[PDB]
Amino acid sequence: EYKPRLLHISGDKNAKVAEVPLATSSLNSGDCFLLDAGLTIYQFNGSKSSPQEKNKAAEVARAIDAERKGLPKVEVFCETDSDIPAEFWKLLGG
Repeated sequence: EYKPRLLHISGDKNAKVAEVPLATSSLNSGDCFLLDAGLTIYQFNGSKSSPQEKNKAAEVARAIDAERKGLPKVEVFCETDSDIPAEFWKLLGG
């Protein structure tokens, strides 16, 4: 059971990213987010944010891209409206 993991990419103007506990409700729409689930991963990026988390997140997905070589499945998208596909929200929130 893979341990889902909640990586967060954001910080208004002080962009800061870091590991985080599960958080569907405490998520932060607008900034870029990354949940890791065994082999699959959803960089739930938030379109309400910008190049801060976006860059930081692209950097995080990057390091993970070089670590796993894309072996695992990833889904990145800095989306906002309807930014809640039951799949990811369910995986970590449902």
